[PDB]
Amino acid sequence: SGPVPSRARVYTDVNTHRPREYWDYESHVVEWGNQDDYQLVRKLGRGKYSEVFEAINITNNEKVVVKILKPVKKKKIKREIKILENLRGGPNIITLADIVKDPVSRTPALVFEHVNNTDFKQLYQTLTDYDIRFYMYEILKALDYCHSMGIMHRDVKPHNVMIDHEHRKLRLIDWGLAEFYHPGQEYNVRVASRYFKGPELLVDYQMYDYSLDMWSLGCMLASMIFRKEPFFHGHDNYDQLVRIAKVLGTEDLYDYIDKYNIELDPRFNDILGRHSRKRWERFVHSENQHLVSPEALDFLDKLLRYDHQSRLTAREAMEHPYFYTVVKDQARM
Ligand SMILES: [Cl-]
Ligand SMILES: [Cl-]
Ligand SMILES: [Cl-]
Ligand SMILES: [Cl-]
Ligand SMILES: [Cl-]
Repeated sequence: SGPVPSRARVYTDVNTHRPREYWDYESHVVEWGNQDDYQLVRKLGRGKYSEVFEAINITNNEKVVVKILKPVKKKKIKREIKILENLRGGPNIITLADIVKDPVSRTPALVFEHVNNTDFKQLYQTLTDYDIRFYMYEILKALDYCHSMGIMHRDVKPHNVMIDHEHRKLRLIDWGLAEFYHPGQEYNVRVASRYFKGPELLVDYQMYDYSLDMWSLGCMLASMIFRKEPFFHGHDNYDQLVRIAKVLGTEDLYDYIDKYNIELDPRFNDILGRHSRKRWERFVHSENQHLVSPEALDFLDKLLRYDHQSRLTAREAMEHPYFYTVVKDQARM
């Protein structure tokens, strides 16, 4: 009668097999450190979500990064912390060193191990075809890892990918939107940035999973190899789905909607209208074609699917021909 249930193709029961305290962050008691152990050196970033600083740990004289958290509910604080601690040590994941509160203002702050202040977006139009493939693979390492640990990032975008290009290190950051995947659980669709929102969020389908991150990844890849940021440039929530439909076509969208018995606002159907699927070659021009290959296009085609269950898992993506030489070359890192 209502929306048909969905389940993740992989890593479905990971949290179920874990002990309760692994995923139950509300019951987790946060062990706070001392803010006095850290002194701020200089400001790095600034937004609606955080204030980021270069800082020093006076106890061992180590360079660290401090993120002053904007006042969100304690539940969101505990969730990010618990997730970061569970993922700590994982490949290409940011490393939470400590957690502190201001002695006076009580404002929480996250302390990470040092990374260089250069994200993917400032760089992902400057490097070669092999570098795109290389870093895309590094992102997949992180995505496959956190997914295998039962965690959805839900905010994949080049701004949340720090790259130390000098040492070819990559870190997936900003786990403030991340959440644990539990079979049958309905999640908030107000996650991720508009340009990177998957079709599931735009049609208000709540029983999504890890595959949400894969769509976001597809959008990132599309923008790079086509030199178009963002690739899907919706001016509002409705328009975002329109921009996607103008590329993937309306046929697969309506099939997807019917498949899960999704109910759209009646006016949304007329807005979407009818559009034919566009071939990926149509976005290729002489100023980006050096980043384009048949492997790339097929890989992208296998990420950007309306049906979240049809999208490649992180692991399947990692062994796609697109990364063939990268994998071979990495085998002698
Ligand atoms: Cl929970
Ligand atoms: Cl971004
Ligand atoms: Cl949620
Ligand atoms: Cl567009
Ligand atoms: Cl996955």
